[PDB]
Amino acid sequence: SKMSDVKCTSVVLLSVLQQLRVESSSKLWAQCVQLHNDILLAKDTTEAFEKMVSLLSVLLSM
Amino acid sequence: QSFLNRVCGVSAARLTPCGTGTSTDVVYRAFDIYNDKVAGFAKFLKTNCCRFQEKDEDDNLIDSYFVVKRHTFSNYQHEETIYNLLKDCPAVAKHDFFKFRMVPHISRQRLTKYTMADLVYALRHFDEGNCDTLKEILVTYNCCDDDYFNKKDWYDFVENPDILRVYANLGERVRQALLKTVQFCDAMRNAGIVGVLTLDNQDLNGNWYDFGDFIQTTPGSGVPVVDSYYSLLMPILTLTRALTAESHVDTDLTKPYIKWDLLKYDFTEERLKLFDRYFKYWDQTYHPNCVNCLDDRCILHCANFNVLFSTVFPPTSFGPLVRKIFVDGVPFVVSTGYHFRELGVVHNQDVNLHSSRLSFKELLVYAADPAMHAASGNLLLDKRTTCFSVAALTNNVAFQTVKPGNFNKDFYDFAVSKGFFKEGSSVELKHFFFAQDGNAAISDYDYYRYNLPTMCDIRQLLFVVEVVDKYFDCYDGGCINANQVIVNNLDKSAGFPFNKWGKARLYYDSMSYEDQDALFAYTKRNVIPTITQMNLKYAISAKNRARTVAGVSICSTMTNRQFHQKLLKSIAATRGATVVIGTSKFYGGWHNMLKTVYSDVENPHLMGWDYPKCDRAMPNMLRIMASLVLARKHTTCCSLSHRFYRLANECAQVLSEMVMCGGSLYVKPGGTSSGDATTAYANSVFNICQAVTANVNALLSTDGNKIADKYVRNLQHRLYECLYRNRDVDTDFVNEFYAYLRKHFSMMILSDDAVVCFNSTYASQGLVASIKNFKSVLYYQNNVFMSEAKCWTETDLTKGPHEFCSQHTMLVKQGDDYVYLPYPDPSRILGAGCFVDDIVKTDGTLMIERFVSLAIDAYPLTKHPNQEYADVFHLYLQYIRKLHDELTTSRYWEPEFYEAMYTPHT
Amino acid sequence: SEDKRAKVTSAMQTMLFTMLRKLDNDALNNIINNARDGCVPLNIIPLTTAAKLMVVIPDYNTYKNTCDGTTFTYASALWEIQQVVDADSKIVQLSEISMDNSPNLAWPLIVTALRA
RNA sequence: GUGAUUUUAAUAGCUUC
RNA sequence: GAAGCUAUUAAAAU
Ligand SMILES: [Zn+2]
Ligand SMILES: [Zn+2]
Repeated sequence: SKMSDVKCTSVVLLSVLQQLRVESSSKLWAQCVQLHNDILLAKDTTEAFEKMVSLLSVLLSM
Repeated sequence: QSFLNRVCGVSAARLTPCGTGTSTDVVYRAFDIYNDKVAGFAKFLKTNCCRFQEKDEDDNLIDSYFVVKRHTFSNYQHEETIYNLLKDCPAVAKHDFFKFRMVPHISRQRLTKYTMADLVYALRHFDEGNCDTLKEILVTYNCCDDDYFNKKDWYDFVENPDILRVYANLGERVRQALLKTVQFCDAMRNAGIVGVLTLDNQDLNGNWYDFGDFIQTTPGSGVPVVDSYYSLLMPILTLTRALTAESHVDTDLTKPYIKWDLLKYDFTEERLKLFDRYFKYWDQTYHPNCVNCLDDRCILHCANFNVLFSTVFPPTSFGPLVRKIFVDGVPFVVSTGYHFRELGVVHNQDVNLHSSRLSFKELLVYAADPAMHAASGNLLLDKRTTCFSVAALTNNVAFQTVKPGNFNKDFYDFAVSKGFFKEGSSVELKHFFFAQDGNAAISDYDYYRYNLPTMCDIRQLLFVVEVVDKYFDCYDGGCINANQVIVNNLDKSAGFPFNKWGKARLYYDSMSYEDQDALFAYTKRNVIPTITQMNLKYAISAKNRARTVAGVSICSTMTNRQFHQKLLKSIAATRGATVVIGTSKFYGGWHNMLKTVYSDVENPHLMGWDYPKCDRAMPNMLRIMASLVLARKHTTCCSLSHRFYRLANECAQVLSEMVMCGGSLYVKPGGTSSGDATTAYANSVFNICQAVTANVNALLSTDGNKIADKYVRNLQHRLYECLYRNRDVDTDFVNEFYAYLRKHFSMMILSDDAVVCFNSTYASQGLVASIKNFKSVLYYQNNVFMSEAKCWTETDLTKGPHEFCSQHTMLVKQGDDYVYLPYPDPSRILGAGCFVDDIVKTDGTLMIERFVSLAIDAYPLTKHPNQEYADVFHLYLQYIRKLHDELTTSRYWEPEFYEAMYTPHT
Repeated sequence: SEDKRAKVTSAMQTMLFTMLRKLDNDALNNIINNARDGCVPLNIIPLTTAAKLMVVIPDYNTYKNTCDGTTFTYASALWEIQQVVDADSKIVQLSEISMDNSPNLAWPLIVTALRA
């Protein structure tokens, strides 16, 4: 319940960022992809929350 | 002390005893023997020699040794005569014949601790926990420091690619040994002495020491048999890169490289000189260009030498050999001949330098040929990869990204309402749509660096291919016409550069049956190189690997169909064989497959495995072997020239061809392409070959004196004889070995996947392969290290294969009988439901087929001991009801519809 | 299927004629006519005839090793750097390629050079 | 810009029985 | 209806 919500929210967030034309900025796209993959590969809620808020800060910045 | 100083003799050297006083030491070493009683290359004990460690002026132990041998007075008198005849050779060690207490003593002075037999056995029977001899050899000969072995996984070829350099540090020593054995063979020939040369009678300095079984004849008629020596030594040459010194001037490692001309491509005389310099006394005839060979066996034999000689020559001399023709006065650049790394030089026969005009067939050929595309492009230098960069077709580099997968919130929330995804659940989400960056395509293409030039033991491979061909004698093959070809989905890519104008339907509708037949007849007399395009695959997985696939061109696909369609359909149609391609898992087709492999083995245990990076690491020799095996069905429709030209086309199109990745051309080192017309069948042939080789090595590496069964001992003896002492094929023994394999090592094969039922007493005694006899074969013939992670074992038959085709197995009751049901991974099913590739497919009311199909594959779980596993199927049935109710057939949400899909009656 | 074919036939010929205009006929003729029988490997034609080179550099260490300075040498020839472009197809000046601005740069860089 | 092969399901049409 | 065939769409395996 804790992890599944984080991973689904990460998927939705990265899809939204892709729709917002982030691929144009390769340096942003690389970090977004790396954070998304690390969240999906994470195991405990502690690091998933941190990478999730890090990924959400990118959306908040635009 | 008296014995020690007598051994010292006139060769002044301080020697310390190596043993217990004046006695005979007992060592365990590898030997190669062919007595009428025992035959094979294995490890035995030596108690007939006394060792004498040698020291220097600093009085610390060095690698020199004084070995004295006590044997029949007859051996003494004889060997002494043979040594007197062969005194002058510099490749012969020093012997001092004497008698001490009056037992004769033959003294071998200045010898290393280990031999070439020890080295070859250590590298060809590698074990991760029994590598003491290899580690000691590497430390002794300054190949690596003693602390190199504290680095974990130092032996991998993937995780630790520096072990390649560590191994290659032995190339000069191996080359010196080769030159010394050539000298010894020439000396015997001059003296007039016949005898068999074996690895265990040669020192790591290249010095020969045993002479008991050399018969003396008249001078000038000396005959040295070296078949077993060279064949057992062959795999180590490429591994240690013995011939790496030939690229320098005067073959000196301290000199600069040779500046070969850029326009030179022939190298026939260089290959002949290399063969005469190294393999001078090899009996069989060698053809530098395989177009002059006489059979598929001869093609294999000569290509095995070519893969080794091709490392001397520069890498820019391989590929299409272009020319300059004039179409009605307009000059063009077309590829005429081709230079293979394994097949030499091939020249087309239908070459016309003045075409008044070109029709559809000629336009297709010239558009598929990459000469124009490479010639019109710009030079490319790409430091992102280690592959050869041929050119750049555009003025920009293209970067491909992979998007994330969509999310099905309706299904996810329904599953949450149904009590899944709860904390601590054994059923969790593991499969997702991983996203990649721009450089994922090139990063994954660079994984071809795992393809290393591998040379095979040709005498073993020639028997293995004959045994493997028995597995395919129950099929029907041949060439069909253009109107008998079946194409499943005509709306697919036609490859580069054809995908800029239409799909695969356009060309099939455009060119008629006559033109297709003309193109096929053209491909049997000329070579047509083609460009392959690498595309990214967008799928659900448990690992973030940007999987890439190869889109072969229509010019290759059409003519490969017209060549292999019949045999591939026959293989897919046959039921109850070793290859189970085409057998459905529905309506008891699972049970029927598992019963066929359980067969009637005596002490049954089950085992299985999968290949690490099968496509990237597959050696080109094995790829050509599989192609020849598949093409063996054309004994009546095609001649030798036609079959060779078809093989050349297949190699030049799907083995090492120019590859397009983002508007740039790179050459493929080798391996296999996932877009071939014969990928799965070639993989099956390769799998069977590796298994048969494992069995052969396991049988031959066993002490024949410990085998109690007279039949098995005789079988091992005749196996060794038919492998190394007979040059022709023995059909009776091929049949006998095939029957032995079928009786005690049964197999079920689907591409790179295999499940095996075997006798667990023969495996215990070493008469059939094991999961250890397969790491050894892979380590020396596929340049990979198989771990215990792709290897499973099951001593039980009730519990079936641990894993086959990604399904597990269960013994459930279907009525009155017990059947076996394949069940997949819940996580996989839930991930397929929750995450979708297309945004449109998130509407539940418009996509019922997806959930119907997913419920068919999730049905078996209903009968699993774990309750929370079985609740996955009922989730899909409750969601199907909702979709129909929101939309507005009760059959979909009734269990019996899916229950009918795993029932024997059709 | 008949006029559908007649469309792609003139498409292949147009491409097969556009690439001929791109051939360096002044230099290609020398290479072909210097062979033993007019037959040469394909992998050397771009190397010895191409008048333009594109280099893709992963990072600054490789840049410094390979394409240092305005003019470098490769394949037994002298090439003069003409333009540098990052992964975003943004014009990059030679001044800001250094240790300090490497993190700010968006690698890889695609260097375009002309033969001397 | 999206490969080769195998099995299965669904809708629709057609001809046989 | 029994069965066969053609077309489109979808899921799985390699
Ligand atoms: Zn030959
Ligand atoms: Zn044929």
